[PDB]
Amino acid sequence: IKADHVSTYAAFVQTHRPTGEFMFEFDEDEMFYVDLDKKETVWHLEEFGQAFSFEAQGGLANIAILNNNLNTLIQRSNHTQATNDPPEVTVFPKEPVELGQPNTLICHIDKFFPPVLNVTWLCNGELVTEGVAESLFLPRTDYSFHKFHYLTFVPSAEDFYDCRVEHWGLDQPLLKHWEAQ
Amino acid sequence: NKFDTQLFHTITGGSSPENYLFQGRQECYAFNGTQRFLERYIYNREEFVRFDSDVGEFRAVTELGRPDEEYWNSQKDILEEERAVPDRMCRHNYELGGPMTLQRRVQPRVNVSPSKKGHNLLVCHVTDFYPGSIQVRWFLNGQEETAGVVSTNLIRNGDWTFQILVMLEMTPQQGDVYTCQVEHTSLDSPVTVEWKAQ
Repeated sequence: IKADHVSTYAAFVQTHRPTGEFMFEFDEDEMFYVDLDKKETVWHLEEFGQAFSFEAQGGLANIAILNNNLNTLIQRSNHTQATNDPPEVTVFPKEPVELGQPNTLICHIDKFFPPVLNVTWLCNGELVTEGVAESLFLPRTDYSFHKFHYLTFVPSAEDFYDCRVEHWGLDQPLLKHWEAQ
Repeated sequence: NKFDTQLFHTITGGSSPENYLFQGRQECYAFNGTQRFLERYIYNREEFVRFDSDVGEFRAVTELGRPDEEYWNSQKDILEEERAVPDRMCRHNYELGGPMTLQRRVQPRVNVSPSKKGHNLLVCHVTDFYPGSIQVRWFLNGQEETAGVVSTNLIRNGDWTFQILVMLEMTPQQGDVYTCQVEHTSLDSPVTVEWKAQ
């Protein structure tokens, strides 16, 4: 559009899986969201939380409003379901890899629709249960989605990792290899 | 110091396994000291109607938008609320959020490594900075190098930090000094880190 900066509330609502999301971003970075169960605003960086606030109801209301709009467009669309757009996946570390030295692996899952998606990390082929975090489902300009999972870890030559992904646009579950190159 | 909020509209008409999805966007753009508002209403990946404040009223993007653009553009009390946003919510939140956003400046960290085995590359890995705008340059015995230079796209870490990688293809002669230099707003002064090619 030619702007210096873009601040956008982005919300979605669907029958499946994660049934609703309400968030706000600054130049593409999620700043806060409304947790629809806890009913509270979560700030992305805590230093944010100590300066600004947002009235959570403003988020629950917009959700209710989007379900009405969902119903109204299931009806008028003639029940059109979208084709399954498959994820493209990259995995990279947060810092220049240094052996024996604590780091964070990032898995960026991109260009997909809809935001119904299973993701797990594997270390030497085994499911990893701790040291693990995840982004919200993030909005995209072309109306597809992206997401980030994180794994904190100690880089080592004796070890490989995979981001393991599952989505209706994939025949098979998708794995991305990464190892101390 | 509370963030400002708009409600989306509630259309009349509420009047692989199955999945339906509804999306909305309420986006504020900020060109040199100004504010443009776009409100978008999307059904599975398909924007079908939109309010652009430049335009000034609703524009059906798709034939599914007709029942909305026509209804809502005879409804001026609603059409004015969309008209006032650029100078209420957009401007409120912009300058409110400023000191931790526009003013947010986190310094890059810089690492330089070879890549001769597996050509002959040198890798300038720049990590943990905000904001995305940055400039990474390569120098050979003081002289800038354009040729043989591949910078990745800008990489978004997802946690309010970016990283970027700029490599240079090279062939060290003898007493050669290669320098990678980084220009970023977080820095009063551009940062440099060297490779001695003895």
